Amino acid sequence: GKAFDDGAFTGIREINLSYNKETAIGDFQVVYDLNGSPYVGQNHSSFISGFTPVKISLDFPSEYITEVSGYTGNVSGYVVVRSLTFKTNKKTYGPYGVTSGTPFNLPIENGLIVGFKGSIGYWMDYFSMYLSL
Amino acid sequence: SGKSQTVIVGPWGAK
Ligand SMILES: CO[C@H]1O[C@H](CO)[C@H](O)[C@H](O)[C@H]1O
Repeated sequence: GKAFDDGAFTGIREINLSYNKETAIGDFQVVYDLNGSPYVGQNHSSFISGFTPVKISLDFPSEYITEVSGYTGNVSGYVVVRSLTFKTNKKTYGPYGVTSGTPFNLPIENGLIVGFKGSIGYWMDYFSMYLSL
Repeated sequence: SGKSQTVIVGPWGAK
């Protein structure tokens, strides 16, 4: 898949992703906060189509992610991220995609997600998060 | 180096 790396910013304002209830997560794009103004991250699109778009609009900076969780699993021979859930201090968004495979979860007691990197081919292959205080 | 760094956790997914 094509690797991407957004880098670290001052917070997150909005997450736009797309999924398919049979396969996995497809498109991924973030609107970050950069010192009080939105910074539109580059769109990281799947190599194919047919996904259902989702827009996760956060009331920044009062609302911020306190936990990211999801499932990784095999899709057509590839281990990919089949599902993602974003929990804030205000609400829970997801799960999006298929909740089967091996679960993972990152509850944050102190700190903030300020950035994402990973890889998307047909589906999201993997992904990492930047953390800071 | 002249680039700041941050904690990074992951990746989850393909190896
Ligand atoms: C169908 O193959 C494409 O997608 C898979 C799963 O996303 C991997 O990214 C692979 O490298 C890419 O060629």
